[PDB]
Amino acid sequence: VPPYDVVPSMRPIILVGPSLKGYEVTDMMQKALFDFLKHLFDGRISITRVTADISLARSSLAEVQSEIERIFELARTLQLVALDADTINHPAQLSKTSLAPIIVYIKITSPKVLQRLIKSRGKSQSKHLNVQIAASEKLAQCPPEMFDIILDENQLEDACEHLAEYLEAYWKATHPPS
Amino acid sequence: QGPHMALRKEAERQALAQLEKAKTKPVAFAVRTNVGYNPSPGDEVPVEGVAITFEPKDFLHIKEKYNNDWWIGRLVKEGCEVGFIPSPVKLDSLRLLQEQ
Amino acid sequence: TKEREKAKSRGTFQKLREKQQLEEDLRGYMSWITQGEVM
Repeated sequence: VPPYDVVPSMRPIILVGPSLKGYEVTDMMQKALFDFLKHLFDGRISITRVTADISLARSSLAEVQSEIERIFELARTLQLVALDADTINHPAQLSKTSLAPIIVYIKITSPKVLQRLIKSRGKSQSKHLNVQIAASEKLAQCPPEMFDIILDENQLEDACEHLAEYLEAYWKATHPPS
Repeated sequence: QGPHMALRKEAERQALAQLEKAKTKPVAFAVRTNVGYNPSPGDEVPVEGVAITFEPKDFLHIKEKYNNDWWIGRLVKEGCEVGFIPSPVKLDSLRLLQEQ
Repeated sequence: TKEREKAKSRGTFQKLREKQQLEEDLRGYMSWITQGEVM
């Protein structure tokens, strides 16, 4: 085990799991958080789509490394980098990587609330009921300190303010005063 | 005593002048610590005391490489300042010197 | 007495404030879906 393992200069924010990605439940609630940060830290952020399955470090080894070293180039100018990754749903899904994401834990506090949100998205989401509550139960069993930001607030103003100060404070630790 | 204190007191101020202009030099890369460190008297820092000490899983904004025994960077933390980061071959040599 | 020797002997109050607590979660998290899919 070497002591030093090459991370980017600015860790990319990972928005994980109200439920499984690939559905109307998960992504649209995450689409609130790419909407918030796009103009809250506007001028100090780089928000990008991650199409390649970066958990493999299926997508080939040249495609993933190209997306790996892109994020190495995105965090080069001391700017906040955000990732719109669709394959990523778990902390251990990216434990082995040298990216070290600021894993942001969107939590619905009760599973009864979530299954009411699945019925409201339509019957085309009702065909996927128990598969969605499965991985959110996994993340409810996941340890809290293995994440970085744990969000359980219902108002967008509440969880995003909790989001805003934690991304401003990390901007201060990455930018010491003169 | 007298003959040794002329080179062994300017080598600190040559490294502190290496330390004082390094605070504006850009961040080269950053690493993830897999061990911890505390600076000792026998660690032989060119500037005694100004080096940093970290715990496990920390992040070091490596500004630059001081010599083959030390780097220059800072722990990524509010209020913390630039210090001396040991290179891994020096962290290996600080393990061998304890056994012998 | 009847406020704490009918309902406290029952426990309807926890049932009522739960459903209100879910009512804040329904209104809370529906708005993010409401905000997200249009933007």
